Amino acid sequence: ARGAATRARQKQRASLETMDKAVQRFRLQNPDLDSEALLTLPLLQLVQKLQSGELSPEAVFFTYLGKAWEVNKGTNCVTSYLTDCETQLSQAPRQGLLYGVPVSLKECFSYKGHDSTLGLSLNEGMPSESDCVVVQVLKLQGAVPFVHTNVPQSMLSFDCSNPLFGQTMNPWKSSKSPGGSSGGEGALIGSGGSPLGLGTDIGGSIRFPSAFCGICGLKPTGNRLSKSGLKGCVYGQTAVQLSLGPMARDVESLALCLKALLCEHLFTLDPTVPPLPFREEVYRSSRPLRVGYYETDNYTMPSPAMRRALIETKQRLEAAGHTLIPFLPNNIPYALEVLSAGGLFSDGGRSFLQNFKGDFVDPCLGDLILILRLPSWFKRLLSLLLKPLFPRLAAFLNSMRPRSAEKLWKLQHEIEMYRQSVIAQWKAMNLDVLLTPMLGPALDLNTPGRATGAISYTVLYNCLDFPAGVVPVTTVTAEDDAQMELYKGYFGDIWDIILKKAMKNSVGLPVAVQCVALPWQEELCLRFMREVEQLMT
Amino acid sequence: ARGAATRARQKQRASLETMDKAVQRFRLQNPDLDSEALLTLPLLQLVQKLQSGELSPEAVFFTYLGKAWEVNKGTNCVTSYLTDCETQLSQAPRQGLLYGVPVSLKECFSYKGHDSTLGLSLNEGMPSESDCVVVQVLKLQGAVPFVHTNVPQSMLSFDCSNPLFGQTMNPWKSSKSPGGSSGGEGALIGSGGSPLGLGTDIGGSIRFPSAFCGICGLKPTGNRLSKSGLKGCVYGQTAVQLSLGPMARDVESLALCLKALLCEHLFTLDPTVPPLPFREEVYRSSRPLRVGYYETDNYTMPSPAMRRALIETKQRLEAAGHTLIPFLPNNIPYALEVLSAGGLFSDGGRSFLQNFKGDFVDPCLGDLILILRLPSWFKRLLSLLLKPLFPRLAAFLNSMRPRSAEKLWKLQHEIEMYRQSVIAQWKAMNLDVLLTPMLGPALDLNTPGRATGAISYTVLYNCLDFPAGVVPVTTVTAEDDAQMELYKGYFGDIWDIILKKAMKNSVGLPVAVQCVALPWQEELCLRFMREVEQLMT
Ligand SMILES: *[P@](=O)(CCCC/C=C\C/C=C\C/C=C\C/C=C\CCCCC)OC
Ligand SMILES: *[P@](=O)(CCCC/C=C\C/C=C\C/C=C\C/C=C\CCCCC)OC
Repeated sequence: ARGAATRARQKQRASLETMDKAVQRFRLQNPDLDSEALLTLPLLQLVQKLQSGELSPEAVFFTYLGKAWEVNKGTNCVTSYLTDCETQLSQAPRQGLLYGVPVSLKECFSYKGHDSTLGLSLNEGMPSESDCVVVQVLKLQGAVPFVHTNVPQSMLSFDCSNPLFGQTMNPWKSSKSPGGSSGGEGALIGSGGSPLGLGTDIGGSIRFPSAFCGICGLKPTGNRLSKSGLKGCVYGQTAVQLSLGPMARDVESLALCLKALLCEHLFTLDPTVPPLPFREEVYRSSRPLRVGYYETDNYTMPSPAMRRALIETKQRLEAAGHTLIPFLPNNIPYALEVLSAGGLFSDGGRSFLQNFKGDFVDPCLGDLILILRLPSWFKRLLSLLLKPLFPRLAAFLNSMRPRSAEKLWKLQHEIEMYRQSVIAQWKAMNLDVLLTPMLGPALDLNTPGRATGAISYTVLYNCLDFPAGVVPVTTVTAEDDAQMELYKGYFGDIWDIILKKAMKNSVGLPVAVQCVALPWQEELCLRFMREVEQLMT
Repeated sequence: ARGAATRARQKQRASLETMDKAVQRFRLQNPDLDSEALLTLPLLQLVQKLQSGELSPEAVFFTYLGKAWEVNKGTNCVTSYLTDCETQLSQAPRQGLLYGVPVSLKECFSYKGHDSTLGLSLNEGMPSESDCVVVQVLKLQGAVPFVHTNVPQSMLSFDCSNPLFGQTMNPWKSSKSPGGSSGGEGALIGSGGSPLGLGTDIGGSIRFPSAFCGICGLKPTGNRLSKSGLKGCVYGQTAVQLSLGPMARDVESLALCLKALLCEHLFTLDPTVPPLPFREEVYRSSRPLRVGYYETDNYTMPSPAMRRALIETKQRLEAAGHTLIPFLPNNIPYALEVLSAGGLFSDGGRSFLQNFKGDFVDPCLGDLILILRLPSWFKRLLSLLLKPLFPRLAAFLNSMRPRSAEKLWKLQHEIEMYRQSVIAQWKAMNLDVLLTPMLGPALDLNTPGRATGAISYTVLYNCLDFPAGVVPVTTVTAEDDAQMELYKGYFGDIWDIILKKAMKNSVGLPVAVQCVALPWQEELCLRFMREVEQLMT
């Protein structure tokens, strides 16, 4: 039954042929148009050229669609091509704030008459009845969703690889992961086949690909945007918050996507989302900033690249008049091991493991499926046998123990209290915004699966439900790749060894830096990113 | 051990003698002043006469403290006097939107150096370390919190009584409940002891005391207002939403309080609340509305008083030019029995039962504590044995069966989906607001304990997390109590049987209607509440 991944492979092959036979039907008819200086336009310049009618909507759709096709030959990022575009081009509203703009979709944003497989033979049957809510609003805003992009198998991976469609590669280097789980998004927007795209984030899936491929990405407060058609593979887990949001080549575009999204159509097609507009005044501010920072979280050791990134943008922010304050949120081990990991695995992983009945398990996933299937008595035995030796691992196995509804209630209270305590710590130092190292040079291929402890930096602000953003600031020089031989993490356990060998051999590869604000302050967060981008690039 | 209820009985008698000596030492120092025209001033005029300086802060505090001392001798609504006022009179901010206004808090709103015993022996030792966030912003807006008010025992009741402070009565008729679980708030605001107070509502606890005592009251969306230091007995419960909200004599006082609450101070003390301002221009609006209505939910039968009030207030809104459309939420028996009841009791009662260890359980809580203490096997047996005869009571026992975390996520998702379906129902009939029966004349004394079914009208909107609002529209004619002998339920189980005896003997007592909008649409809800007040009264 799952041998019908051959059934998905031909669907993908067909969609790619349909792309190719529409761009040779365009590039023949339009032989004189400049391809390269269309694609290297910043989005703000691109939408302004469209609205001012200097370019047709057809010219900018088809130049991107060719460039999507061209880089998918390298990366394997494109899942399917969303056929009822061109008729979406014909009836696109002019006064919409994204009128010309083609958008790439993560596969999980459901689109009418198309499969939202998560990589799973379970969901290879049935196409969606209707377009999901944020897709509905992007279309009413003049945008033209054009592709689905690849994910890892259950979306619970920061690699990108999948039994139904294959592995996605990093456009900078073939031996490298594009990030995940919006890894298709990340591979396609890097190397220039898309100006704008949408991802999801529950442990860092907007920020992993952004940081690995050297693009910009924001994870808003979980209830800023509407989830009202998001295909997930477990539902109803409400401790550690899911968010969707934008991915792009510049932070200015993330601001555009968000302002286009935060409109009266959205607050009407989904009234559970609070009607909070894009506060342009808070974004466009040039008042100086009280900026929290840390060099490390005392959990995942930074790479020399991460550290060099962090300290350099610390210095440049100080030189531009911002006061830079030492700040570390309390009880990071407790936040990761019991709140985050125990919030994700509250049920033992039974709901998640039901997606995997009769399926192949992808090598990128590691041993996570094997370990979740182990009896609960054996989980607990392994847990306390490891506790005298490798306590991170001990806690990992302890988080996978199935809880009661009583014990979830205690966990959901511990989480709201912890969020309150970081809010009191933040206000005590009078911050507006906080700077964080983002997880360093893209890890090798099937190695995100074996380095679960490296999501520490990102998974914190899902647990807190703070807006977090990634902006690329530097690239790995031949001494940042040399000091990786003198790496040994804080714990010296198995996760640090995999991380040591995964992060090596990555000269010229982009490194990023994480920018966080408080809940519902995502335009303050974008403002800080604009500052960080401007100073470093 | 719980025998130190008598530690609180003296604390109550001490605070009731401090109020008496202070109102005398003022009234002897101020003999010529008018009480009966100070008190009967509607809030809007009272704040505007406090703002202009026609009236003193001290002339409104010690008059209202006076009335609250007098009415308490006939209701037992007051629990403690909030001593560190008068310094709250001397240093109230002069341009605060409620600068003169004395406010009454429900017991659970925690206040520095005073207790929030929720009628429990467990909480009697320790006073609260800090003023809770909404108390804080009231004090930042010039309000004077002056009394803590009585609650039923664990708050899971719509009577009001407990083994620490004793029984609280309805001011209209001494044999009747004030409602609850803000029963001390309704009994105080009815009969003129307070211009304003805050309550909480997870199942009707702002609305019951509103409707029974003949006042106004609104349950906002769960995350419109901050819960930051609210005292509960179960923490970590997120399916079925707790909200706090204003209770007062007119809907303009609710909107005054809501606009005073919704300020940049509240969104700063607690950044988890979406910074959504009070939109005046939606509240002030006078454009005709499309109004959904139902006469019954087919679950709790209306009192002939209830049915009368609904159809009467239907006809008037039709005669003002509003268009009144038949509308009933899909699958109400499903949302009460499995989603709400299940959602409240998904741990089997364990967390809720820990507050009764060594406590007296109060006779107004009925047999709830006796039934939750029953072991799993007997509950399941009694469930499948009552299901041919008495389906409601079986489903009730089926909801107290202890779920796993897997079975809680499923329920959370079913809840988030059920919301979506009632929203889609609302928008395909293109509604603005909804008009709903409200649980009729006040029930007797120890009687809400054995009429659990009758919360169906109110608890549906905690399940849906939609704004709900109570506004009085009539009082019970001798004809409404006449047709009350002809009442038979839709089931004739023990809940309907108790409901006949408890709602009889009620001529002259108030009856109210319920007003529902979409999530986050509070000002529109209040706008519809204004009109239904403006027509009927
Ligand atoms: P994206 O938001 C996130 C991709 C998932 C991250 C990859 C692997 C982790 C999967 C399961 C582990 C669960 C919890 C561990 C989290 C924090 C604790 C850190 C380790 C301490 C034991 O996809 C939508
Ligand atoms: P207030 O918001 C609400 C007071 C509590 C209501 C009084 C008694 C009900 C207590 C427990 C029953 C739990 C769930 C039943 C709910 C709906 C189903 C209706 C009956 C069908 C079986 O206090 C803060």
